[PDB]
Amino acid sequence: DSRPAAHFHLSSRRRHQGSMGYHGDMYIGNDNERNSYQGHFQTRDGVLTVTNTGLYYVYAQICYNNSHDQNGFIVFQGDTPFLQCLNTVPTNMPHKVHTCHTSGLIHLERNERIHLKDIHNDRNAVLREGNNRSYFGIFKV
Amino acid sequence: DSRPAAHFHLSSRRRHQGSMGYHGDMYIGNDNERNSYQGHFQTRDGVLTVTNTGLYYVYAQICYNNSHDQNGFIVFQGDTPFLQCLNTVPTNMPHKVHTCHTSGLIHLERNERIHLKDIHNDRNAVLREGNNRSYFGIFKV
Amino acid sequence: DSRPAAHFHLSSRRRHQGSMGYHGDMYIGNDNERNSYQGHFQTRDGVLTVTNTGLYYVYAQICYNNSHDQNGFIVFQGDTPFLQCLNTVPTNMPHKVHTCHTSGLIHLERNERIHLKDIHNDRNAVLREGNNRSYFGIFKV
Amino acid sequence: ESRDCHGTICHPVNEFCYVATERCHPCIEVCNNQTHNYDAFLCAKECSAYK
Amino acid sequence: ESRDCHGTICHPVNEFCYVATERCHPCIEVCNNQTHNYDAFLCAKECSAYK
Amino acid sequence: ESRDCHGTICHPVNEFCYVATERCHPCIEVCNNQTHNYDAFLCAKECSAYK
Repeated sequence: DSRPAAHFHLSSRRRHQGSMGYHGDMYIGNDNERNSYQGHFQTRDGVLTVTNTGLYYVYAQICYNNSHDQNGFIVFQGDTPFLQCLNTVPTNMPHKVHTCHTSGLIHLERNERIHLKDIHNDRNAVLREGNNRSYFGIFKV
Repeated sequence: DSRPAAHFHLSSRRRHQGSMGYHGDMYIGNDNERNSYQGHFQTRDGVLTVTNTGLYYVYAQICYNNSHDQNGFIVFQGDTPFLQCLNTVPTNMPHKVHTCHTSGLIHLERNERIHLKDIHNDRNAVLREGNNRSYFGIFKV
Repeated sequence: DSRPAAHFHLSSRRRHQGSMGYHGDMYIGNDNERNSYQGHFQTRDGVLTVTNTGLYYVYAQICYNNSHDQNGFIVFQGDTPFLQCLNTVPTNMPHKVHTCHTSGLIHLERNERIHLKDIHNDRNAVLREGNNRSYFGIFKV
Repeated sequence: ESRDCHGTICHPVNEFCYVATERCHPCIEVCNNQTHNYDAFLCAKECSAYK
Repeated sequence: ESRDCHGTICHPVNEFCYVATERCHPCIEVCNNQTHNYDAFLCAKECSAYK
Repeated sequence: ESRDCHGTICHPVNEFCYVATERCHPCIEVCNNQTHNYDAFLCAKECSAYK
């Protein structure tokens, strides 16, 4: 039965142009098979819309697998960057794999939205069906 | 009084052979002295068993203190890897200390189980009584 | 309307001398504008005091931006280090930016306190109004 | 063109205001082909005057 | 013996499919005694044909 | 003065018990001006006898 809570497997990314110069790639999440939140959330194009005003706890994780020294992503409250994660992994070693995880409380009013965007463009991250390395979720407190 | 919530101090590890080639060491957690979850959880050999079906939020953290470039662990839902954390810390510097933290929502049916396993074998991590660097916990949402 | 939950933007730091040789800088957090917890929490000098006994979930994140190989902070339950986060970022590269995030369940009795302190002194971290890189929060479970 | 990066003025040709570090960053790190930090999009959008 | 690592075929003797990176990995990194990445269990189980 | 760092005895002049690693740490890493790990407070409080 439906509950305002959901776990999303990040399965793909889309090019996206933001409000205020945030042009990083938008992460797209697939429902876990046991998700059931009809009437509490709506999801389109990687944007999650909240049905009723409330206080929600959100967690987000991206697993990077590229050569770049700096990587990171942003959780947006509307068009405002609210939560963020960043990693620095130096040297030119090719085998760089690391998860970036963050979380926090976000007060969302009715019809307010959140979405997940990378800081960079075309950065390789682990994206796949049933992803157990990059995921994000939300539940009302 | 008992509540389906618990915080565990990771105090030791055991060699463990998994369902599908996951042969990393199993982490063993000790109860925090204020834990009280009689009738909600059961714990044996590092495996936590859920008494009633429900949606649970789990967090897990391991603090590594070894020389290896790559480290990480897995939270298992049954025998399926569900949550994961990975760190890359390069160079041959001897003083490598880092915490790997992840979390997520896990829908657990009655008698379903979760457990915590490292990706590698015989990797030094901080394990001790009342551990304040490696821990893991769970609570029903 | 007030609820035992709050999200804090870490806006400054203060020199602080601890119970048991913990002399790292104390982090000071500003309320998010939608915080409302009258009668549930009290905050002075970076110390949060809990009004009623209960089980609380806390999350903490500091975004470091300095040259040091090792960085980290501690969440204190009273004067006891309970939660911790640590990062190792090697080499002498000047552009080191990384978030350290941890969380856990803390059973707090009435009038018990928590506070956030760095492991080191005068380490540059991201501290500002409406901080979206270093923050910390709490809510009752 | 504004090189103001959190109060610090970047070099007009050799630097850009990097979003990740919130500091002025050398354009050579993202524009050089041999380096592991090569980023064609960043080099094109942030370091137009470089080289 | 299957060297298929997420579609990529590893070198039959000098590489193994590393669980951490989900990529083909050089056996010398885990089999060499001087390196800080030496892992006797990984070398024994993943790189039997190496050296 | 106790150099006992989790059972390991640090060098009386060249080492200190580092809180971050919970290991004995070389004083030169925090006392040297050229290094990126220079920490004046740590050097003054943990490595009084160094140099």
